[PDB]
Amino acid sequence: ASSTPQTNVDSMGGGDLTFEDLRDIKDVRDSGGQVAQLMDYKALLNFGEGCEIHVEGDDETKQLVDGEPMTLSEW
Amino acid sequence: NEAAINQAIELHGFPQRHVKVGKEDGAPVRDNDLRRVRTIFDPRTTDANTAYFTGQDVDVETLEAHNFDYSAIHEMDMRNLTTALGLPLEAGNVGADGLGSGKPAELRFALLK
Repeated sequence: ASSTPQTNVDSMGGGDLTFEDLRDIKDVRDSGGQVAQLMDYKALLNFGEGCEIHVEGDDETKQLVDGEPMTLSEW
Repeated sequence: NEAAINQAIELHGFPQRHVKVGKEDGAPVRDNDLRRVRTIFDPRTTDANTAYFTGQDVDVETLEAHNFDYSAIHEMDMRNLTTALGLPLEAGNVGADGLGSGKPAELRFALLK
């Protein structure tokens, strides 16, 4: 096979979106009301329960970081 | 919308008495004549079991209480406000069908939490 994509990727040089379009997204977001609350609920459903970091073989990573033992997950 | 409902209840929530005096195409009645009729039919001095005796050319009409669904307007206003402030509708003392139970309820209370 090959080390570069040999298929093309359907965009360069244009005629995808402007700073004006980016500021329209900002306007919808800051305008409040029902649309903004629904898309905030969407963000809360996807990302609102927070997170956990897992390293596989974390115990093997034990190293003195600054005169104290840490695993990579602890770091 | 709250102020509009309050003003509308005063004007339209209660019946009002309309006394019509004179025959149609009859003799005209003037303001000073109506002052004496006003004295007879005054809602201030009227009691619940008053009876009226008249000739044929006095009509005691009623402006009815005109129906509008102020309850539905309140629910709509409260839904808009609660959804805008991100509270569940129940915080506004307003209920909704189907949303009070099961996985629908679980989702909305999970969203709040």
